[PDB]
Amino acid sequence: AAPILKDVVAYVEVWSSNGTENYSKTFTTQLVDMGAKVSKTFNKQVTHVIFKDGYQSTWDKAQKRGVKLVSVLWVEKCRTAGAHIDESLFPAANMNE
Ligand SMILES: [Cl-]
Repeated sequence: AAPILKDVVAYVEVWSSNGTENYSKTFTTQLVDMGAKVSKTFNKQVTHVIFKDGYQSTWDKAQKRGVKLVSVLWVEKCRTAGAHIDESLFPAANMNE
């Protein structure tokens, strides 16, 4: 238990593929448990977007703003490893890209 993600300002959009269930609160709690700040809005302070089947607007903005765009598996791997894992190993997916 350590604030290994203390430098992360995360914006989270993690949904079921069919867009009926929003799991963003789950992953927000896991990030905050690791010391991260999680912002409710995707503002200029955000350094990381954790993305699963989120809005296309979010996907485009993350790519165009050059933020770290990661899958949920990155959150699970930081937790189980207890370390800030390299985000380039966990690129997010978007089935419509
Ligand atoms: Cl799903």
